[PDB]
Amino acid sequence: TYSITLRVFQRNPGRGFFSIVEKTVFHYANGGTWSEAKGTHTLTMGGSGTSGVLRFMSDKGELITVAVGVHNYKRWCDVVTGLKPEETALVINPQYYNNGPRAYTREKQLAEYNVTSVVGTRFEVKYTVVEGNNLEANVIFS
Amino acid sequence: TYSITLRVFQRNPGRGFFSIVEKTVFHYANGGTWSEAKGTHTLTMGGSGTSGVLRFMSDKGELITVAVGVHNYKRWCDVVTGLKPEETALVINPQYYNNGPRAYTREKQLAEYNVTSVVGTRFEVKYTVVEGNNLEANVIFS
Amino acid sequence: TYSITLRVFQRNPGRGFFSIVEKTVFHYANGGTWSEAKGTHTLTMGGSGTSGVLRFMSDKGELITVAVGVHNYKRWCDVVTGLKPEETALVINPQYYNNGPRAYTREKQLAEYNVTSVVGTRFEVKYTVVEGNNLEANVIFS
Amino acid sequence: TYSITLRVFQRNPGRGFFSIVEKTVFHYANGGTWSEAKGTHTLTMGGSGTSGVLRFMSDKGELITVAVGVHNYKRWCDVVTGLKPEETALVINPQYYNNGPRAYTREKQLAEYNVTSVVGTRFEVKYTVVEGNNLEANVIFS
Repeated sequence: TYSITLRVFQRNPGRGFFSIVEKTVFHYANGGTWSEAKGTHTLTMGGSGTSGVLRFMSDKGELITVAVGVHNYKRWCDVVTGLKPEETALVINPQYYNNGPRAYTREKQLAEYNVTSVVGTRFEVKYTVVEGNNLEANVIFS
Repeated sequence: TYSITLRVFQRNPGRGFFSIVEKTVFHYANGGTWSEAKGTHTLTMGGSGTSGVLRFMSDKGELITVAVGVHNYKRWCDVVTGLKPEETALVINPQYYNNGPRAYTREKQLAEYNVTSVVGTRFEVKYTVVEGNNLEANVIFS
Repeated sequence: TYSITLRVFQRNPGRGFFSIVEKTVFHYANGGTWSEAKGTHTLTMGGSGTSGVLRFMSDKGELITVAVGVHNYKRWCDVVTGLKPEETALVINPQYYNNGPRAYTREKQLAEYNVTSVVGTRFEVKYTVVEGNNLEANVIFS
Repeated sequence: TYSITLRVFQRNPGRGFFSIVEKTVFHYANGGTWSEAKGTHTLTMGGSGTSGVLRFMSDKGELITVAVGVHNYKRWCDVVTGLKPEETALVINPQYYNNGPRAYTREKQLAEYNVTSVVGTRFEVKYTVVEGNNLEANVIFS
């Protein structure tokens, strides 16, 4: 199995406050499950080659997704911003697979990624444990 | 908009204790979002014609999904049991649409449904507010 | 250290639906802390001789407390029903100590307790692991 | 009645990551209750003259309390850092009343408070809605 444990940091009240509105798990590698403990989120997966997505909404209405997973035994991540309401995590997660438009990002196997949304919100994913089967990352808003 | 608020009742410790492991929202009707308040779960949707799925796992390893949504202005529900680990909610939610194998169940527009899993766990969805745009249901395990 | 992990089973929608409104830890035995994981609640304590209280409120307005702890190396529990709004868990938890009016209930070292409230709600605490330092109980509202 | 809604912003992973370990409500003003919705926390109280406390623990072991309440119709707040394990919120909340050692801090009726702990963690409580019965504050760990 692989697990990825996320801690969510929110830095700047002027950007609003984000909460989870959806959580998906892709079906490869025997799937996987999200769980919560002590204010953290863990994605547990059946092997290498799958992922999951958290979609967040701020109290100012902004919608963004965070994807994390393992590709060929190495962690990967992505963040998509500026989402329309119909672009649910259920739409986004499969776009990393089957030659979809985000597959290239998975294939980069990034240990960190940074993006600012068009409305001005910074998002970062930073793995703090970057090797092995029990991975850890901080997700930082603002 | 439509909302569906769920309260989860668990009746029988011998069946184990279930917790959420995934939550999806289908992309029709401008999508929608899950939220939590006072121990309840609300699916808020952009209009009639979409749905969302909660997948649960028990501490005995059982995997089941609960689907709720609105079809032609009337509520619907379904429960799928006996799931394999790769049959994530991301797999299940779309099966209600595009002539998929569960579409017939959505089309029934049920206000209640009951199923027992092969391993012997009873599940019921029962709408308590069955008309209008702010719907309410109890989800009962065991 | 001692821990007590609780699983809350709400059986009967006719009683309404309860959620936590307060969680206290008494200061003996070097204190302790509440945590949440996978829908369960764990009280971790620094030794034998202390306790904590969860207060619950139903969506019908009912207020009740559940107390769990370890006294002379044996688990104990209590449920207090029919509470007024001013009788917060902060009021109730100390009543088990310093010769307070609930000390005798702690002293019973009960592994199970059953009580039905003035509005008809049945409550049960039943330890499923009843010895050792890693205690487990089901809390059932019926 | 009065309510205080809190949004918790954790800014700085170097301080570790905090989660709630206790939540108390003082018994004046007909008590009150904590609730959670969309990742936020609301203390609802029966009138002016009471308060509640959230105790937090970091994954590095740090223990701190945040107190919020209403005194003579004006909001107040406090943050206590450097706590020992035996100094539970159940110990701290009463210290604001009955001529206890923290009463003067309640009496200040602060709309903002800033303190840095012995291990270097910066804490701020800043009310964003500072008047009326529906109060709002940001709690920032930095």
